[PDB]
Amino acid sequence: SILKKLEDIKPEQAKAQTKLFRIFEPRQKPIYIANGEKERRNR
Amino acid sequence: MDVLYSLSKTLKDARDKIVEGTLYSNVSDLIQQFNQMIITMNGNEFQTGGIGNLPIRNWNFNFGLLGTTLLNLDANYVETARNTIDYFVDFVDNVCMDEMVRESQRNGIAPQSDSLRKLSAIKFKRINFDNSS
Repeated sequence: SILKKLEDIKPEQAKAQTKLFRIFEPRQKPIYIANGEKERRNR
Repeated sequence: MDVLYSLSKTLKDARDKIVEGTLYSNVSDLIQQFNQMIITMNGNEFQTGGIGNLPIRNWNFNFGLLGTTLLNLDANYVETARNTIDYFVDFVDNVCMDEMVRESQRNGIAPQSDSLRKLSAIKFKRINFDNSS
């Protein structure tokens, strides 16, 4: 009964990080001059 | 005290390095610091003079923000920058001349004029350009 429950414990798995943990990513956005017109070149 | 020096150094940098033709990448830090200084100093009232024969003057800080878009600086950019700079430097010089004309027999390390007294608050400690002098 409980023998299987207490004998079926395997060592805690060591995760293999497939990619770096990301919160921030680049995004291309338009800009305007101080007067308020398009600059025709995005940043 | 140190806040005043930071303002002075920033004002000198803005007065000097902002010239026609220079690459905008060379003053990106300077323009960001200048914009931060304008934001911090805007919307406050300061008074000067009142003792001896110093002309009492009143300053109100309502100003815009310099653009961060032009690839190469142009003439109107310089004229607006100098328009802000003249008022800022007049305020700095008047604050200094008001500070020089008041003394305290005890606790001389502390501000004496109203301007430096106001600038001692933690809110105005956002402008600490450098202390190279």
